[PDB]
Amino acid sequence: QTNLDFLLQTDPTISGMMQKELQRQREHLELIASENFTSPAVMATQGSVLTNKYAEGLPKKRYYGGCEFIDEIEQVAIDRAKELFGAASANVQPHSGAQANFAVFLTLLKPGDKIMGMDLSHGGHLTHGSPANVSGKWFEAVHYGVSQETEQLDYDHILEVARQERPKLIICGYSAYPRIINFEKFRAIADEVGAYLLADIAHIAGLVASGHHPNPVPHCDVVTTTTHKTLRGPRGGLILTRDPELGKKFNKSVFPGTQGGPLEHVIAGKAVAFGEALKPEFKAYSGQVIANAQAMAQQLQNRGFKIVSGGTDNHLMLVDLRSVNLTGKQADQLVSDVNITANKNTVPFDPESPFVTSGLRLGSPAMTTRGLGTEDFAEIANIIADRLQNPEDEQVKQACVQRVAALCERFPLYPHLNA
Amino acid sequence: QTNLDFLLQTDPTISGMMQKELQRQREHLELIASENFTSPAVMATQGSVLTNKYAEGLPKKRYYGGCEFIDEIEQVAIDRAKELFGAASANVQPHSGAQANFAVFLTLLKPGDKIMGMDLSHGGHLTHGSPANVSGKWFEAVHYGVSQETEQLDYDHILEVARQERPKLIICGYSAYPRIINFEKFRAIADEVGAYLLADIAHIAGLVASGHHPNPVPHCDVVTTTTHKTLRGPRGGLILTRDPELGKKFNKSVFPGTQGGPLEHVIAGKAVAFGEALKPEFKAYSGQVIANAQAMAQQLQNRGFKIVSGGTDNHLMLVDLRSVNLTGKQADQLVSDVNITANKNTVPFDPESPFVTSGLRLGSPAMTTRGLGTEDFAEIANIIADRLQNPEDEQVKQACVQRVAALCERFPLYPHLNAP
Ligand code: NA
Ligand code: NA
Repeated sequence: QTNLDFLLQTDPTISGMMQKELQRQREHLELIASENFTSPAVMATQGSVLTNKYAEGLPKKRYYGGCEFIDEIEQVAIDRAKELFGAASANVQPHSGAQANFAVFLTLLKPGDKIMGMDLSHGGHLTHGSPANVSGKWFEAVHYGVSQETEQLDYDHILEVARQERPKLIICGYSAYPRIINFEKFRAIADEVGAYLLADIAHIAGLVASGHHPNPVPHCDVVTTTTHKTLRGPRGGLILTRDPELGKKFNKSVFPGTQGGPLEHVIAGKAVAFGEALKPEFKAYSGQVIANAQAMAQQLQNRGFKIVSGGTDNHLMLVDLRSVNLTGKQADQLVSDVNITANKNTVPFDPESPFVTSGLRLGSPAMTTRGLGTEDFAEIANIIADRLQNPEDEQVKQACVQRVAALCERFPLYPHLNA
Repeated sequence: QTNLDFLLQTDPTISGMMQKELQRQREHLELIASENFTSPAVMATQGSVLTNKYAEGLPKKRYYGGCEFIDEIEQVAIDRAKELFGAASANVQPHSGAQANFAVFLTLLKPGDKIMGMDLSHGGHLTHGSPANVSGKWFEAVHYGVSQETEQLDYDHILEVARQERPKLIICGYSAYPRIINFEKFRAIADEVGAYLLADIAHIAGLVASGHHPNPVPHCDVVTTTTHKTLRGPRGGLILTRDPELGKKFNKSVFPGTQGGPLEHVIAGKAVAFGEALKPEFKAYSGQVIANAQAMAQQLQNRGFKIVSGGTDNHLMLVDLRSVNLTGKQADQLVSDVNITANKNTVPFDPESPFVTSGLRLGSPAMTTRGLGTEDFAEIANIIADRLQNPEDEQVKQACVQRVAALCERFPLYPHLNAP
């Protein structure tokens, strides 16, 4: 008898909904740029008895008895993180990217200090100073955005904003930014104004780890990330720093500063994900992720769609829909009708509200994990274009549904589960 | 081929360590009061593909596409939590008890406001105002403690402290308090001074759910909890309230106020655990948890040990070593030497450093889940007392080891789990 058997027997309601989610993942193009398909080995750790252990503290320095094997696992996670990112220090306990960022704020700032991040509507994250988040509620948040002429960062402009605002912390790393970030220029800016510098590399962490994006670790005071976007791990957070003394302060801000017990089953999954990312295959995967995103962006452009900034150098893109006279909300609905899963997103300088938007955010990591290549991503672009150009045409609709089904059949997902 | 097979094949290092942890859980008396053994069904949800879904927002009100099935699961979790605790609102997204508490603080307080909680050394939690936690760093946290005479709360004294300090938020619910909490009296106190009232029922949530401890939901502005202590769920948090308008504000403080994406695999596990807690067997389990803790406390007292407050009304106890020639750190080590897992713990009025302590915290939930009864808990007390009374005696040590092994063999843990 298996744990899944017990679930079916004791809670058929939840068992059936979970099986429907597996089928959903199998039968949609999962183009949400922040999603991935984590490995069977990672899922095994998350389904383990490690959930039962209280392990407040750090390896060998715990507030609870019984942590001998949890300590071995968490130290492997730390050591593999330091290896994978070339970092002198790593804390693998943050529950999420948001909680990683907050522990950094607790270390470096006090309430009322000034933080500078990218405007939420230009691709910054809610935890980088949004009024609805603690970062904008308890701190003075100021913003920079992208240039209207390029739709990407203008570093001289960022320097001028920094000089005018004199923030205590500058944040770089974003949620919808398709170009390479120059961490050396951010360090030059931070040094000129005397600010701390955080890189939140959540989206791009797998590309950083594999050498397909510049590395912030030697340049920034601290690097935070999720483990679950391009890094393809379990859902959670991570704090890295080049300064090992500062890293000890970040440890104290994770626990007891902001969290209680760590999720040790998730931390075992982090160890597994970092081990996978250290293999040559992960570098090839990350290169394919970028090639696939570029193939999709280019074919969307061939079909008449505007890509914000004119292309991408990473795994994601924003489609600016003002051309096909659709909002992002409308386009997201229209692609969902043909079994394509994405999310709407404001574009820089968007005339629509954040509840409507002019953009659709698409990314390649999840379908690249399923094995799709560049020609398959050009086919995805053509399905999207066909649907959005002919939203009333039922025969185009069915052709799109069928072409999605063919892609899903060609590239099975977790075929050993509930076959 | 299973996910566990993939783990053994691709990461034998982690696979082996994880196996060792299963064996460790099987072969020790797990007396950590805040631990439990969650069910196979809960573990199945946590090991599922639900980890792949981004689901910021709320059911039917998401910022990501594709949430149709996640929305059904999270709404089942919400609905079962509301039924289980009699709450008008529930948010099942907090990643932990600490994060549930922080979302409450973000809703009710601004930095610099005054909060009042139990002193850490008297069993309050770090998130209730410790200066090492955001709660005491960015808020002015004042404290109350237990009576020196009874070693439990004196509600008239708490009232006097509240009248003098005029806190904006009073926090009740604790990490090492063995007696029933009177939430009606805490409400009377909060009302006298105009404070909000939070109950953090992390430790006792399963006893509340089963009717074996008074329910704070009708009396407090908000109730937070962990899902993984006496509630026996996956590791995570939960916010409950009697006031649905406050509930809407707590939702916004969880997301986008405090967190990003929720852990929907864990939330499916919360749904499963709440469904288990709604069944009559859970009520019987919770009554056994208390009877077992009481039996262990009573037999420790029969052996000459002191229990803070003179006994327990719930699942936990502190052995008070202030008058014994061992520290809490040593007592924890000595029981670990005979395969008993606990934690050292500060006692009220402890003369010792928090790195040393004069207490040992013990609880019944995890071994009650394995099937032990009151006579078995009396036996646990006698094993502990034998070891602590004779710390250097090697024959007693080996007898203790054998007696622990006998209990572990008689009451197996997850017997269906094999090696890959
Ligand atoms: Na502000
Ligand atoms: Na002592």
